[PDB]
Amino acid sequence: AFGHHVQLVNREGKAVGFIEIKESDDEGLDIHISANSLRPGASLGFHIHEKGSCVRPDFESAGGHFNPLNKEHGFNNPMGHHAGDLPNLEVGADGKVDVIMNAPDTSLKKGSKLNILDEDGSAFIIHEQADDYLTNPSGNSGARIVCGALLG
Amino acid sequence: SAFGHHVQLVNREGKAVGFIEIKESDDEGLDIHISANSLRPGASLGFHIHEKGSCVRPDFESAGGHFNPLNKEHGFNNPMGHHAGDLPNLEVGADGKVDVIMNAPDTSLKKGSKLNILDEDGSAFIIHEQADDYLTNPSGNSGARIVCGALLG
Ligand SMILES: [Cu+2]
Ligand SMILES: [Cu+2]
Ligand SMILES: [Zn+2]
Ligand SMILES: [Zn+2]
Ligand SMILES: [Zn+2]
Ligand SMILES: [Zn+2]
Ligand SMILES: [Zn+2]
Repeated sequence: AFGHHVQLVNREGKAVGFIEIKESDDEGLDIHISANSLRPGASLGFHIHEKGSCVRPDFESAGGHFNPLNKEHGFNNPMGHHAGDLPNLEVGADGKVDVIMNAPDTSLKKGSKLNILDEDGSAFIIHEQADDYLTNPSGNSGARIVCGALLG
Repeated sequence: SAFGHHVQLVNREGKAVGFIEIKESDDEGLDIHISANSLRPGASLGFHIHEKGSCVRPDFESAGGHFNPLNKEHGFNNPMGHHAGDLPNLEVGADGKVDVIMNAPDTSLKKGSKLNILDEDGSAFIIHEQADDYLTNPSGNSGARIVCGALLG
């Protein structure tokens, strides 16, 4: 079943949706994201960062793409992808996105290195532009515009 | 994504009130992502896959009976149960919204399967006015059909 509810907040700390997580059949994790107040018809970058902490306005604070296996950024990068790299989100006419994505290289299991549940927590971030699955460290996805901290 | 087979949900008045999408579960059966609105805040609402992909307003009787390939009685708590199409109640927010993923372990999209909901007829997902008591034939005393979406084909 889905759980570990995470609330999503924008630059101004307004609630703009939520995330929940399922230990996947199969395998790794499934991420249910349901958001609003986003740039309509946009394609928007989206990653798991290494610090469960969401400080306005900019969310630097932190990280850090979740990168326990110390690779570079991007699906299409031969040296790359960060365990926390996820596909771009597609926004409805709406301004809303409501999907389940699989993060195959993540975990909640204790003693797991891919464990995104840990002392520090992890944070889910939606970026301002679309990700190019290639450029370090960011895929040129731009500013951090939405954040959600996972602890527990 | 791997969720697909998008199904638009409509109420008795013909208002668009969200959607369903479906995933072939590994494992097993299907996972149903339901994201609906304009429902009774804080209610538990009956929720079933019906046998025919037909959602004729306002009553939705054109969807025909709960999907029951194995010929059982209704209800998770009926020892003579349950229908393949029986799903847990939807638990609505103060929002009037439900946005959840539930497993339907006695379904399939495979042409070869007895449990196929993507059959010649198709199927309909139906939300009811009241809770399913998980016991009473033939629909758990769920009452009227209030939201319908058809999976054709
Ligand atoms: Cu990022
Ligand atoms: Cu029903
Ligand atoms: Zn990255
Ligand atoms: Zn039934
Ligand atoms: Zn959803
Ligand atoms: Zn069953
Ligand atoms: Zn049918």
